[PDB]
Amino acid sequence: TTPLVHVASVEKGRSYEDFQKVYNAIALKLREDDEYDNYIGYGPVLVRLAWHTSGTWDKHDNTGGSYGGTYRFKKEFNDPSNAGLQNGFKFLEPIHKEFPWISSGDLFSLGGVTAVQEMQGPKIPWRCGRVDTPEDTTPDNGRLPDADKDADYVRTFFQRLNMNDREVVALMGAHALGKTHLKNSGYEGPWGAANNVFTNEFYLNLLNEDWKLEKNDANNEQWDSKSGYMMLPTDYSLIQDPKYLSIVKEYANDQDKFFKDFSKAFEKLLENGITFPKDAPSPFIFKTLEEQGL
Amino acid sequence: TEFKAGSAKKGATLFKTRCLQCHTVEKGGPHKVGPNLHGIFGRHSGQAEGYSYTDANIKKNVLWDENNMSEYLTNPKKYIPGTKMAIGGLKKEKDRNDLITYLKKACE
Ligand code: HEC
Ligand code: ZNH
Repeated sequence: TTPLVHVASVEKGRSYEDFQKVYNAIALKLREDDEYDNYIGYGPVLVRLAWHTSGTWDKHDNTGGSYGGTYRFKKEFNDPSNAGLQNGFKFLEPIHKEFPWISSGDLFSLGGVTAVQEMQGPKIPWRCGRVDTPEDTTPDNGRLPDADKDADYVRTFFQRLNMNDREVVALMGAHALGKTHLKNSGYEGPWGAANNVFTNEFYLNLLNEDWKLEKNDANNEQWDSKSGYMMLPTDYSLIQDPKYLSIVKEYANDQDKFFKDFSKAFEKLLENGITFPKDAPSPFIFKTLEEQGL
Repeated sequence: TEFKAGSAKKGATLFKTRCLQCHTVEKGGPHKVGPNLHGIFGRHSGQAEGYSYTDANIKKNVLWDENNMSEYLTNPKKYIPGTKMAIGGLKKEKDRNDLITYLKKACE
């Protein structure tokens, strides 16, 4: 009976520099329209988009994932937990009418890779080959995780995406970016002070601050600090759980180890469900705007 | 200048209560959590000897003059992303002016 094998097909007659030029377009628009959400920019919400299209994967029967580019269809688009991402799509739309050949998923995922790299983060290897799949293979709402839970949930949830202790602690550090909007998910505030620069801030804040529990304007509970920051119950669960605590402590002292673990773990997430032929190109590592002259 | 100048006696108790716990100002003074702030002004970021800075503090390389110094103290992690200086920051301009006045005289 077996699940669906999604075989990766490179877009007709394209290679490295075609995709590098798609990077530079999202990167140029990232820096020029950096007024957004009170000067944070579009960077954080694009990585959140590359995660919400990828985190709909279930390993048992390989359904969902980044491949099909199924965020474009109403059902996935209007998912309650997928709130605010619309602006992330709105951003990528004028660049999708500049390159109509690239797949929706291939572009969505590329958006996150280019967002993190431009935000001075690790260079993440990226692969092409995602193909647009029809409306009936659109995943149904609720697949994404729930913020108000603990250590056991995050562990068992992430088992579905084939992520381990080391990998989920590496993927959560993307929370050093942007903020939680109350209009979108019922939680308010940033996880740190540097919202648009990818650092190991998330962990340093997790262990060096004094955290207290409180209720917000949409009556959900959250952990808050005196310095004005916040952590979700799923974020504070990383230091309650003794197995997760060691990995948080490790990434706190050495940023380079975190940077290497995140790229491995982020790429894997965006490559989940995809089965690459061995006549497929070796992963592309793109050059940032700073290295490419700008 | 842009930042004016305050009371250095009020800057002494702002340092003693909000900065001493990690920094020492004296010549040849010991680094504890944070570096020894002697001759910090006029000196580039991340250059006091025998201290292990986070790569963020060294690749920022700004010359500490009392202006960028006030932009730092108001929110350290926004100014130098990834800095391990575990502080919220001084949000009032007189507290900043009172403290940097003291720091510029104590760090000479
Ligand atoms: C400990 C909990 C700290 C307190 C209190 C304050 N600072 Fe700090 N400071 C600390 C560290 C760990 C570091 C190094 C950060 C890194 O990323 O490597 C610093 C650094 C500074 C610097 C820069 C030094 C340089 O560029 O050579 C300055 C100017 C500085 N700190 C000032 C400062 C002031 C005046 C404070 C009190 C209000 C203050 N810091 C407190 C740790 C801690
Ligand atoms: C457990 C698990 C988890 C959870 C629960 C979560 C959750 C969440 C939430 C709630 C939010 C908010 C929204 C709004 O707007 O308000 C977010 C955001 C978010 N997110 Zn995260 N996450 C997670 C994971 C994650 C990961 C894994 C990643 C990647 C990689 C991320 C990234 C993110 C980002 C970056 C953001 C930000 C955005 C902005 O700010 O714009 N994330 N997120």
